[PDB]
Order: sequence, then C-alpha cells, then structure tokens
Amino acid sequence: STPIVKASDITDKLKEDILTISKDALDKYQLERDIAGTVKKQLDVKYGNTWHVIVGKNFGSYVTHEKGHFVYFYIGPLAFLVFKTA
Amino acid sequence: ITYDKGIQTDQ
Repeated sequence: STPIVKASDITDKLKEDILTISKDALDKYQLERDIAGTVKKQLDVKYGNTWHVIVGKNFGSYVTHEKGHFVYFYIGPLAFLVFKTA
Repeated sequence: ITYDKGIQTDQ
C-alpha cells in the first residue's frame, strides 16, 4: 500500500528512504514496537543519531525535532511518526 | 534548529 503522508518537514530523498525502510519493516515484523525499532536503528546508521519512531493505530503526540527531519504518515491503518533530534 | 509538532491519529 502506497504510504499516505499527513505531515512533514523533510527533503525528498530522506522521505523516500524512510517510507521504503518502513514498508520493509512491516513485512519483517508483526509487533508495532519491533517495526518502530528496525526503522529507528536503520535511520540512526544511515543518517546519524538520534531518531525516534512511533508506530500505532491510536495516539496523539507532541514532539520537538530537528529542522528537515520529520515525517508523519500512514501505511494502511498504521500510523508512523518518525523524527530526529540532535 | 528545531520545530515543535503535534499529531493525532484518525482512529
């Protein structure tokens, strides 16, 4: 399923990478925690520390992120909040 | 440089 981007402060290349890593994450893992974990760890390695990932069907959030490192999107019913801090 | 952001799932 093509991701539905709801909010973002991000460049195109970084966005496509996050979405790709997140789709692959869903095929690998069943638990939301593990899905978030593999996204977070891969981004830390590829783009530097420090990433944080929330994956879920019901949550509200308020966070602070580095400029150009924020995306919030759905893949099917599952929402992904992905962002980087210093 | 940072920004703050709030989000809310639809379900």
